[PDB]
Amino acid sequence: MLLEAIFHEAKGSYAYPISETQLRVRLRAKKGDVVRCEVLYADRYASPEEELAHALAGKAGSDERFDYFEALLECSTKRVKYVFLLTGPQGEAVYFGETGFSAERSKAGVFQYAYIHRSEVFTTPEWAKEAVIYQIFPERFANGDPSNDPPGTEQWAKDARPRHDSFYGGDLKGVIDRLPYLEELGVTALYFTPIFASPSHHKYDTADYLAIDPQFGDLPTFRRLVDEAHRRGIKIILDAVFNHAGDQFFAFRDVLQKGEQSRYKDWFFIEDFPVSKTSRTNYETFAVQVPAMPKLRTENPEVKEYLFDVARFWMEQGIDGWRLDVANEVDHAFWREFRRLVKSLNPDALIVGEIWHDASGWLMGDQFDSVMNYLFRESVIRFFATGEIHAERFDAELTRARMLYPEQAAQGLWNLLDSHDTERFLTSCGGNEAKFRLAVLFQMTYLGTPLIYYGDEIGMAGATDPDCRRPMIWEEKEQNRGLFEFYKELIRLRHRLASLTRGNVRSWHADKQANLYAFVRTVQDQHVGVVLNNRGEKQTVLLQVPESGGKTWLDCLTGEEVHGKQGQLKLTLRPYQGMILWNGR
Amino acid sequence: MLLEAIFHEAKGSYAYPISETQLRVRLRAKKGDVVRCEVLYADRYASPEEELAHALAGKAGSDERFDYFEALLECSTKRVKYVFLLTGPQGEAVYFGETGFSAERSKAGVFQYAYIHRSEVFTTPEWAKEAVIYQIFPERFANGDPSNDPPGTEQWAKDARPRHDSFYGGDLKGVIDRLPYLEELGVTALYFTPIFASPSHHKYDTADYLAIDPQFGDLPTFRRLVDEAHRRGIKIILDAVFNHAGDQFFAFRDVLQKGEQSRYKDWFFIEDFPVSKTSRTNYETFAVQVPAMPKLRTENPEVKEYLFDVARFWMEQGIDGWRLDVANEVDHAFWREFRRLVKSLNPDALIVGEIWHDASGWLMGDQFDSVMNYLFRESVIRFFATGEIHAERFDAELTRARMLYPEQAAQGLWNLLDSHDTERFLTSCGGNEAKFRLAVLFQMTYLGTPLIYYGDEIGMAGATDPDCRRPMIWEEKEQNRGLFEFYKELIRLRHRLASLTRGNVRSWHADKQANLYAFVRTVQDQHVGVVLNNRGEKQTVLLQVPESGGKTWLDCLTGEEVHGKQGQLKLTLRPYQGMILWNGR
Ligand SMILES: [Ca+2]
Ligand SMILES: [Ca+2]
Repeated sequence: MLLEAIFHEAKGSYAYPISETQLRVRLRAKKGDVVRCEVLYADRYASPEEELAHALAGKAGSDERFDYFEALLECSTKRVKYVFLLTGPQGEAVYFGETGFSAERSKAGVFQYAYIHRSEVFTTPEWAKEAVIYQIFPERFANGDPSNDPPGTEQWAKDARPRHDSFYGGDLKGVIDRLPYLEELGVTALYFTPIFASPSHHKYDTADYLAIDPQFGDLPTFRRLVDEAHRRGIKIILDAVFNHAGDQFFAFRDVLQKGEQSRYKDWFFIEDFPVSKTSRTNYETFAVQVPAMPKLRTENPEVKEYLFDVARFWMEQGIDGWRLDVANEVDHAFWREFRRLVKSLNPDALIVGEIWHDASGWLMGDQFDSVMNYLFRESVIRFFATGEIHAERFDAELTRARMLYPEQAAQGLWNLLDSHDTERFLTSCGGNEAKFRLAVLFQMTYLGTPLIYYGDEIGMAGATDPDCRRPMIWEEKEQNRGLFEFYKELIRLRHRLASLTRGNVRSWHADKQANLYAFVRTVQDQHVGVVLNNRGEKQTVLLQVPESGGKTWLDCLTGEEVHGKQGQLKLTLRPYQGMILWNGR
Repeated sequence: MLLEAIFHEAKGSYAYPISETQLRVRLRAKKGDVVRCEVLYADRYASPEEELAHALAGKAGSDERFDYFEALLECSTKRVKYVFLLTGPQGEAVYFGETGFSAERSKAGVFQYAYIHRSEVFTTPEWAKEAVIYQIFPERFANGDPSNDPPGTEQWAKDARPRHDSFYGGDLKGVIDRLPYLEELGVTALYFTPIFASPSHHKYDTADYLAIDPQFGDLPTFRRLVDEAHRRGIKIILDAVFNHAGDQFFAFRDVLQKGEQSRYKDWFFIEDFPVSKTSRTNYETFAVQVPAMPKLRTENPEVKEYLFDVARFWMEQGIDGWRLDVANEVDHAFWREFRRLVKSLNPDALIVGEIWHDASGWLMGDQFDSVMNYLFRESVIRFFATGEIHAERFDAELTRARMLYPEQAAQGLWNLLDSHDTERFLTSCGGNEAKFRLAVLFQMTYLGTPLIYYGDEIGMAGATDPDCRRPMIWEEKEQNRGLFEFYKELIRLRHRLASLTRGNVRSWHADKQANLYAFVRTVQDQHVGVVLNNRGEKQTVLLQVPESGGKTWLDCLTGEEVHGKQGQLKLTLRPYQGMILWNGR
């Protein structure tokens, strides 16, 4: 085999504990290069004469270029040393250890996970493990209070086409009045973009972190929303913009007024006084030259303490978690301490980050619980919407992403289809509902947390921002209730099948020609197979099904009963039809 | 080329800052697959059409199977996105980015280092970058006070052969009395194995963390050692055993007495009660069933606070650093907070760990400054002492180890030849002094911090523990002063040749037949080439020396001047001779 292509490291995403006495280990090798991967291990202080325990590393998956092997090590001493025994297609074997590769075990050396501390076991909120989150863009969801509308608010109608500076009056009172709707839909949590006091239309340039923006509501109303959502089994997640503040932030205005005499000049990154200009600025800001968004020096103990107080304040209001904005630009220590604070106040508070690149540095268990799965969105867009990639590529992309982080993170990644910053998925699908539905079916049965962008469930459409921010369609006759019932049904299924929320994922079938992809979700003895016919043609396929997993399945969407003959399952799917096969266990 | 063997990650040892505006990036590829590696980068918010910056990545080295390329990205904005352009032997142009490999730059995507915070720039003590440490085993270095000698103390003679339970009377006063000797040698720091109060001979089972063991001295004496050492330019490093305490430790004694009602039960890992008995252990200990060494629950904030107080106490006594014992079995948060405490009290205090496996998880810059370089010892033992490996293999092992961690850690790793737990290095060489000297010449000119085991500088020999712990030889007649002068000379050169303490390392020549290895240490315009003729034969070697780095060199050990002709340097080395060639810059 090709030894230079084989990889493992005793940490990060390749070695991490799932409990105090169990260590998961993963290894990658060029696809097809390794046929068998076994792990020989023992306590780090074990005598050189004792027998080593054995652990077979099953092939957890494979992407465009690699095969991924995964094993679980039982380490009652919480300390383990181990070496891999690798076998190729032609029977050639080799030991792989920290020292390197060798036909002799001793010369391969041994990898070591020094000690498994209970406090370092990646732990996430149980409720987030089976949640369906709904993204609320406040200004455009529901206008429950006309008296707080910004001046110049435009009419709330389906034919409305939003302009960058448009206003429709969406607010918290509206969300409250519409909680019955969200409850009927079945969402378990609401995620809000920024809602704190700000002079702009977007609110990403915070003026007051301790107040709800007047156009959206106030503290008493927010408290009411939290309470009303909670009794309906709906949690509240707020967006925290801690990387930078608005130029109206008390600390910044003070600096603008006193210059180098400000007690807060060091809460920011200023090059030289006086501090200001139009399109030009002597201080660091979000992105490039954004005057209204001065970057905060979170490394400053005072800044950090202040933001922590902000976090305490909202959590005292009863919120259930945070979505962090531009989190990759605030330091790690802040995030490690943020987590300690947050979890001490509420062990079930969720911490989600938004990083548009490999987020492994924030997903080891000491910082965020998860991040936005932009990779999922990209794979779903190109597979279901644009048709730029086929089923096998879709499979590879999905798998590569899956292997990026420890299972505790991957399990809670927010899998979005779109956002207030993208065109709506329906529009990406060129208005084709059959394509849109297949994507939703996949979204609701795949590994991760489904995130619904407001209005998508009733068939809203729209080009990218600001056209994706049209006012929510509330007139029942103008909503797509067929789609709505589809989401509701899929959501009910996700909650009834433990596999869909807490199961692992394995590719079941991938055909680039028929463009059919199938995968299986598994937990204990339960298996739920999902078959996706992503083609505008009726197609027949033969899936492999060794009798050990069962020989009878029920399509949870139609009630049809299918049977495997001699370890094979023949299926005929209608155009863009998706089946959710439950093995009855 | 083998794409599955190419590696990089935007963190850890492959992407890290050396300053607030400079990011070092490294890439690994199968040896020979890549002949040219360039990096195209820009600010993360740069417009798609803006011109990308260029940085050529020079080949930093090669080990058994891979080439390692390194580049320095200039990032004024402290935010950077980048993609590699790899050129193969046949001129194939391959782009490599977060997305993957592609012939098109856009499809390869881009790696991203979101933000460079000054607090995350790995920083180590300046004095430690050019230090020469001396390991003192207190019981055997010098007996300055017989009144504290334990009963049964044996004769202090060169012909003494220690037994497991022998006693010779070494103490702190002794060290003070011998400071003139240590100052002459030129050592800048003293590292002590455990010296706190303990009932055993070894003292790894701590009875009182706040007291010097009576047989070694008292607090007033320790203070005198700190002050006297300091005025001699010698710092003091203590061994901290925070993973476990002794069964005589007050908290544990209390647990053994009050059991379930003990205020300190959660300070340890207790299975059941009664707390203990002879030959039976119901509590976790260091290693396996070591009743005298109960593991401390450093995750317990009370234990943490107590150990931190211990650290505060000794630092108040003016010590300059800590060598951690069994550090990999104490949690990371404890080490991160420990570093924060230590550096806040004394930014120049050093923190060294002892981990017998990849220690990258502790060498990112937020925990330890360095660790013991056991890989260095293994390589020099096989290359210089036993002859198990040749020059090219030696080159490989060195290079591989060098690429394990960020440069700030590699630069300060403790390069030891032996220890109180191993046979003496001279003995490893079978008493061959010529071999011993070449290894020391190497130790004193290589990347890292030279650690001298007490007595090696005057020719002491010995089998492994306890024979390596013989009474220091203080009779000038019995000391190998020739060797002593050799050590003094090398330490002197190390101090005046900046490239030897702060320069990078680059293999210059490696030949498995002649068993000759040469490397170059570089800092700015200064180059110091070390040529090691590790063979019992006078040999001639032709080294490549492109005129850009100089045409004339001075061998700092002989005063011999050598000249290059047409980009080549002809050298003739005697058996086991080493040359230290300074380019006069
Ligand atoms: Ca309103
Ligand atoms: Ca004594």
